[PDB]
Amino acid sequence: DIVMTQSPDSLAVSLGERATINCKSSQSVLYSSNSKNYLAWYQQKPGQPPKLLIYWASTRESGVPDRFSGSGSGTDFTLTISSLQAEDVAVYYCAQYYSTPYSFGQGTKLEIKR
Amino acid sequence: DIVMTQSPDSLAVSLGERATINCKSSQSVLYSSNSKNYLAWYQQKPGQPPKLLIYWASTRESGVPDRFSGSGSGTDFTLTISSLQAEDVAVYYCAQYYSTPYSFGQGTKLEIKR
Ligand SMILES: [Zn+2]
Ligand SMILES: [Zn+2]
Repeated sequence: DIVMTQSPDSLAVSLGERATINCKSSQSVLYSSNSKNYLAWYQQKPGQPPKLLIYWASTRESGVPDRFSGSGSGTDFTLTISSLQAEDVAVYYCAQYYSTPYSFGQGTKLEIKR
Repeated sequence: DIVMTQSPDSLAVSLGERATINCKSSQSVLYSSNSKNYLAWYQQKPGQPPKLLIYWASTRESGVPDRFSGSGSGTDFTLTISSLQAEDVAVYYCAQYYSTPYSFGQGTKLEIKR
């Protein structure tokens, strides 16, 4: 399976600050036939299942705020939250749906200082 | 990682018929401390990313119709669609979020005869 490695494991920050998290895939998820990145980000709030946040590396899922921005390509991706809000506190996972079994990184937990 | 094995690989059916698909995990996803099954089902329509359908083995995600029913426990789960509708045609994946890396089965493609 393709291995997804994220960093940092956990990120502490205060409300309103910018947050950036990285993700690297053991092999490229950029398909040479259509130039699309089969890379998604899922948001997992405490005690909840992972919910789709972003896909195609940079496309936002219905209902996701503009403050969330996915970028990167090939094997290196990044999720950026320009100004972290209270409702954004959760563990974020990058995942590849390039080839089965689709796989997840081990996540980055975003907390608010304390 | 926990291995998720689904069956059948593909299921053909006509509009309105009942559809049942199975999923087995290589190890139990029933947590003995709270008796919850960290098992979810994701729906992947053609050309789209996997979207949350059911979690906690039987709880429906916001917006999911009553015709979808998740059941099972431990290592054996089942997704049942009482009367398949046109919009339900897609590949369904079971996934465990019991322990990282969260993993997906290789899916079951539901098609409408032809
Ligand atoms: Zn592997
Ligand atoms: Zn394994």
